[PDB]
Order: sequence, then structure tokens, then C-alpha cells
Amino acid sequence: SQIVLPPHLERIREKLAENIHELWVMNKIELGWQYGPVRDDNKRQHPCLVEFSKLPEQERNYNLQMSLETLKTLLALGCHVGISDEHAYQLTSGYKPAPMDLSFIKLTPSQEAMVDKLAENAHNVWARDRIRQRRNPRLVPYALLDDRTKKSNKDSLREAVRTLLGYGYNLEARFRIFRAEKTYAVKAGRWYFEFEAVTAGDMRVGWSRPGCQPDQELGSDERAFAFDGFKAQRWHQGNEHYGRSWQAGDVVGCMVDMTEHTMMFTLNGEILLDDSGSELAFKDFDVGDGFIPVCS
Repeated sequence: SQIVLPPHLERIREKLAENIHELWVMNKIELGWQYGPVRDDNKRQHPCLVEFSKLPEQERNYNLQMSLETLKTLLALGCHVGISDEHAYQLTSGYKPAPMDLSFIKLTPSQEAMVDKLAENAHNVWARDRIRQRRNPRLVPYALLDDRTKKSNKDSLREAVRTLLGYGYNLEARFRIFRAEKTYAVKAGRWYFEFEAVTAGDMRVGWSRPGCQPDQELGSDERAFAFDGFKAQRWHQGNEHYGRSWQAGDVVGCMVDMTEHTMMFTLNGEILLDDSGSELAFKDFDVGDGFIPVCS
């Protein structure tokens, strides 16, 4: 609302709203609803078949006050179009309106995408008009109510944009930590366990001292020795790139020598590799109070 319309753009928008109202006549003159003085939309009587500027805001106000906010919205969503151009077949009953063309230029992505916001806006102000009235089955929002009868108002806005580009105005726009028991802290031998990464994001798998804190989060300490399956980097008091990303349906796995001070992480049998030409993910650790499997 608080984007003021320039007057040279106001004459543009009034000509284009005239050439949108000829479509608003033409989609009602095909189905067999004629002009009259009385307002009987179910009985084919419709006094809004006179064009946009010539009808007042007592009959065609639903198409004029819609067009003002829609054209305010035409250069408000980043899809800016200023003054770069000039604003200016079925059988009918006698009035076949043709101010301009429609099948010369088809439109871009953010016009048919902004038509969705226009349909949401119209549905939301209509639902605002449907808030209080009881026995209304329209008491659910735009993103869940049936969106197929709203596609005609998407077609009207998209053909309004077709008229716009005929006139020459285009549109182009926390983390939980998991571990096994403290008493199984292995201090000798050659051990391995496996892990599957399924859905999107941080999978931080490793071996930790039992004195690790799940109070904080992982990797930025000396107790944890881990690798992020996401972003292909390792984690113990810092970062360095290592290996590849995880895949949806991987089996990562982790192996630890304890008599030797080494630790190597795999992926589906492929031993994951560092850019130093060594597949051993962590080396030369302290053989302290043992190490337990941990995943974040």
C-alpha cells in the first residue's frame, strides 16, 4: 500500500487496466452472460461489461482496486519495470475488444511466480472477508485450501501480465549428541563400528574420550576425534578437508588401532582419503582413558 504510484506510470496502469478489462469482459462473453442494468450473475445479467475507466467504483470496483494493488506489486517484488515502452479470436455478441496483442511475447518465471503471491493476496483478503462468517468451510489458509479454483485468478493475473508485456513491461526478479556407555572405553586392540547417514545435513561421526561433554557441541575440543560426513572435513580442535560428502544411503564406518596411535575412517569400503595422501583420518593421539563411539 505505501508505495506511491507515479502519474506517468498511472496513465500506463490505467491503459493496461483498460486492456485487462477487455479480457475481463471477454472471459464472460464466451460463456453466455450478457450486459444488463441489473446485477444477476446467475441469470446472465452483468453491468460490468463496460471497460475499466468508463465504469465507476460502484460496479467494477473489484477489478479496479485489484488492478491498483497488483500494479503496485508489479514493481515492488524486485521485478522492476519503469517507463521503457508505450502503453496502448472468438465470436462475440457485437463488442469484440482488441486494443493490443497477447501472442507476441510470452512471459518470464517471476511473473507467473508473482501471480502465486497475487492469488495468495486475493485469497487472503477474501479470507479476511471470510473470517467472521459462521458455517463457512473456507476456514483454512492458502497453503492448504484447494488451489485449483484459485488457478483461474492465476490465469487472469498471468494474462494481465501478458497484456503488460504487450504494452512492454516485463517482469524478472539444536544439534543433539549421541554415544554409548562410558564403561566400554576400549583401550587396546583393533576395532571397528559402522554408521548409516540418511537425511540432509551434519553427520559428525567419531570416537570420543568419556570425559566429553554433550553439554557443548562436538569437534571443538580435545575429547572428541571425529569427521563430518557433510562438507568433507575432519574435527579435532579445528578443521581440514578430508574425503568426500556423505550420500543418502551410505555406510560410513570407523576403525581404530589402539596399541598403534592411529585411527582411519572409511566409506562403503572406500577408505576415505586426505589431501596429504594418507587415508588415516586421525593419528598420534593419546592412549588415555579409552574411546567410545559417538555421533552427532
